[PDB]
Amino acid sequence: KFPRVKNWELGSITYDTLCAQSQQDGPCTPRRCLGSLVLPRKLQTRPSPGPPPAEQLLSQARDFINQYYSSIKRSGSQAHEERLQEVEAEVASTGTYHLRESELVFGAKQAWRNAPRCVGRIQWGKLQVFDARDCSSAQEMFTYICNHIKYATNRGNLRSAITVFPQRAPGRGDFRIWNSQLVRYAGYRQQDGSVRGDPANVEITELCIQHGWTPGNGRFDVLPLLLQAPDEAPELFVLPPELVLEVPLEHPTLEWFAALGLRWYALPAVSNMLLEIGGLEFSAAPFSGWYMSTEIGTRNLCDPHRYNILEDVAVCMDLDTRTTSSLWKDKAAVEINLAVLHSFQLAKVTIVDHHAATVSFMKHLDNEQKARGGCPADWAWIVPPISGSLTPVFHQEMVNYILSPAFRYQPDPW
Amino acid sequence: GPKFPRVKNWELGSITYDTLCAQSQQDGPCTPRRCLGSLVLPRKLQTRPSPGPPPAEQLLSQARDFINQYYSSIKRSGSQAHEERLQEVEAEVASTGTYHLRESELVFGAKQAWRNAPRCVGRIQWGKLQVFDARDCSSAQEMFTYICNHIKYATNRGNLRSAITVFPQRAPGRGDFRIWNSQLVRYAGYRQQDGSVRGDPANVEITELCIQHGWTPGNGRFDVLPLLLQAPDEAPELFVLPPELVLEVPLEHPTLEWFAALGLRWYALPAVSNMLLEIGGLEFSAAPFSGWYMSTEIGTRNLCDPHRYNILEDVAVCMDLDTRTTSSLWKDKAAVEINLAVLHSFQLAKVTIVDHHAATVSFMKHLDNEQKARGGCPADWAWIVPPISGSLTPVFHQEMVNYILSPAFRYQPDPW
Ligand code: HEM
Ligand code: HEM
Ligand SMILES: C[C@H](O)[C@H](O)[C@H]1CNc2nc(N)[nH]c(=O)c2N1
Ligand SMILES: C[C@H](O)[C@H](O)[C@H]1CNc2nc(N)[nH]c(=O)c2N1
Ligand SMILES: N=C(NCCC[C@H](N)C(=O)O)N[N+](=O)[O-]
Ligand SMILES: N=C(NCCC[C@H](N)C(=O)O)N[N+](=O)[O-]
Ligand SMILES: [Zn+2]
Repeated sequence: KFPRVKNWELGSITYDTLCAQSQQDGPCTPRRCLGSLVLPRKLQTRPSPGPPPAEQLLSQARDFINQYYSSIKRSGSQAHEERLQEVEAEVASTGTYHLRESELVFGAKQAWRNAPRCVGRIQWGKLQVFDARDCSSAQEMFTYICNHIKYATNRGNLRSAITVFPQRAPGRGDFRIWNSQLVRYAGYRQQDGSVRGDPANVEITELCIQHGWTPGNGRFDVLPLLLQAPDEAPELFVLPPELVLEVPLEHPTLEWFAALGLRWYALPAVSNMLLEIGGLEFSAAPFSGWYMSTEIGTRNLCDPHRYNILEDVAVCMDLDTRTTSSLWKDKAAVEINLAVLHSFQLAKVTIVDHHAATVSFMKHLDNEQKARGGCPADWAWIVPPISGSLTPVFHQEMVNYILSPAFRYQPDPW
Repeated sequence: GPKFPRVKNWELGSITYDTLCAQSQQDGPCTPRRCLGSLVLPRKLQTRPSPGPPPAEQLLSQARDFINQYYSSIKRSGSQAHEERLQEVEAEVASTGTYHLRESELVFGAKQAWRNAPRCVGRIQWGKLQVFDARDCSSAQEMFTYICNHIKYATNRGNLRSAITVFPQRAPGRGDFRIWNSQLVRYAGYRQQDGSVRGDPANVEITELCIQHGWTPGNGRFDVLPLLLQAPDEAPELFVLPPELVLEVPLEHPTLEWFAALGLRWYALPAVSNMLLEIGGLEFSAAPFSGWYMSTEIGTRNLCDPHRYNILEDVAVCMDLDTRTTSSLWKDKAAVEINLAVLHSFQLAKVTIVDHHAATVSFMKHLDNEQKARGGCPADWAWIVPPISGSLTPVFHQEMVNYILSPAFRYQPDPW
């Protein structure tokens, strides 16, 4: 029942008892493991055909509230009971309820803390929670989003933050941010079928053009936002260039790298995920912290289905691109990651390398082992895309399981 | 649509459905509640020493299943021969309590087992395996002769050939044939006074177990351990490998002259010798196998793991890198060069080796082949993706479904 978890570098061992609190099922079954799959369809968050059994929501809600009060140690107090009564009251009459700002702040933090795929969870306690449930239009989301970006960026000294927009309402549309991240480079499919820019953003780039945006023709054209208000066609808003901080990329000892004119934005801000707290679902809650160098240098720039600049660089490095055994890929990958780290540090913008980052995650596991008796972690996502066993987490066994509050994936609006 | 795991490759955007997992008749460690897919040894395949023969009934189902597998592999499923072999196996379990495999059935099962290994990335070669039957073997001395012939044939003076040597299956009331060593060729780990370890820290226990058994220990970092071979109900005996049989490769770098000076070296033949080979229910406690190395096994795990040779620092210093700050990627840089050194050295020494790129590319080919032949392929992602340049290989972008198929290679408790 309670997993025996071992680290193979320190022979240490623990017993994950935190998974007992998991009330949602993953994709694995005793017959076959599907832990390496990216998406579900089973862990997904289907829209609202109607009101969910008052008993269900009520239960998720009762549990969350209990969490919040244990949180502030006032468990069993009067306020705790009066708060439960409240929630049961609202639900019984309207089929739903709402959260107090202090609970939202607690929930958002627990959601990050429970994020099995996040390696930066050691920062979970420090989170700036902008409340935007007081939003009635897309015009407004744009402003809120602009405030978040402005604050989170802080001229390079990045600060973690999340902005929570109106929870989903049964029998009503959903506030939604169509973009996958608040900031992403457009992908233009040029005749040859090939792509100019970011292949990952071909679709969202299309949709934008389809709603009026007049595209550009560059490799790094910052995409406009397509904010959607309940049951209304999305609206298009361009992001103020002064607002979008970017880091030109150059290399420490290789003068030519800069020539490549590669660049990347400073704010990683996933914006299409769903935040679920006490049964409530927040369809639009963008969050941001700061990049870990490999996300840009390894996946974004070297993925074959991304900017795939791996060969262009090896050529310049005068490498033997003829055979695999020359390790021209491994050699060029490390320089590109070095270049990202170097450039961000030079532009005085927050960034964390994969070594330092996984070290902090180890500490986090420790801190969490003591605090809750375990930590849900997705091994395949926690181990960096390069130098895996070269980091401490590669050698750490992990247990994956779903806990709430939680960030979950959700279907595309279109 | 389909009632089977939907699998996607995010690089090419292609989709496949795995129907082969429905053929697994043995649960793993996961549950809808939590996934334990990153655990190295969850108690599942594990075969705690059963006092006697499997439950008369249970052993029948397993056995009847393997036979079905054999006849279908030869396209004679449902034939007179197939049905008779079935009647035969049953009768033998009904009278003796166990049963034996015809030669061709053993070769078949062995290959299946490899073919089914979820953690092996070189399975594209599963059909090409030399199976030395050695079920006649009756002594620890005899065990030593077979093993030597294996290394002789498998090493083949540089041009390695995949092979496996199968010894007598577990018998009721009779001890097992066990090879105490983890691999046929291993370097000694000497426990020091100051607490450290000279050689390979992994092999410390087996090194101390050979000494207890009269081995006269040396004192270098790369000392080839002796073999602790054990026959049924006897205590193990010791045997030393003739240096001429154990091919070894000195490591040097293609452009860094000093690397050669480090005096680093590795043996060419990898041979897991402690795994259990299970076929049709029959358990072969000793059945060493070998193929050939993949660059990263040596250049990343053995040489750079903190709990192994841990040479990352020494090499980084020699390259004049900033080891006092992770953001310099001094670890990534040195690792790349150490791996390039293992590759270079083997090539230079006409010894078979495969790098992680070619290896994983060929595995993708293997997945496509199996998709067509069996409707899928059991794979352990954490083990398939190389320890360096992970997302730079095609396997990183390929989702995988892990499950247990038999024949199989299962981990087993140390004999001691
Ligand atoms: C403090 C800086 C942070 C760092 C360094 C960090 C780093 C990471 C990295 C490396 C990933 C994998 C991303 C990928 O490969 O696509 C990840 C995933 C994730 N992080 Fe964090 N994170 C940070 C802050 C945050 C914050 C502020 C939140 C929310 C409050 C958050 C929520 C998540 C979630 C939900 C995922 C998975 C998203 C997905 O499945 O696409 N992270 N994080
Ligand atoms: C000829 C080329 C071969 C290559 C390049 C190859 C490579 C590999 C690699 C990289 C691993 C993981 C090593 C580790 O992480 O410690 C592995 C594991 C394994 N291979 Fe292969 N393999 C080959 C041949 C064989 C043969 C001939 C057999 C058996 C007949 C086999 C059976 C297995 C099994 C059982 C495992 C898992 C062992 C464990 O759990 O530690 N392999 N192979
Ligand atoms: C197929 C496989 O699950 C997929 O490529 C995963 C692997 N590990 C990952 N790890 C992180 N951090 N991010 C990812 O997107 C992935 N992709
Ligand atoms: C803890 C974790 O499961 C462990 O370090 C695994 C990860 N992937 C691996 N992959 C291979 N090929 N070999 C290994 O020994 C491991 N070790
Ligand atoms: N670091 C974070 N990353 C979110 C995903 C970003 C994506 N890998 C990419 O654009 O490369 N989260 N965060 O810090 O909030
Ligand atoms: N390549 C193989 N490796 C088996 C494990 C070897 C181990 N990692 C090591 O010695 O580094 N098997 N094989 O090819 O038969
Ligand atoms: Zn699993």
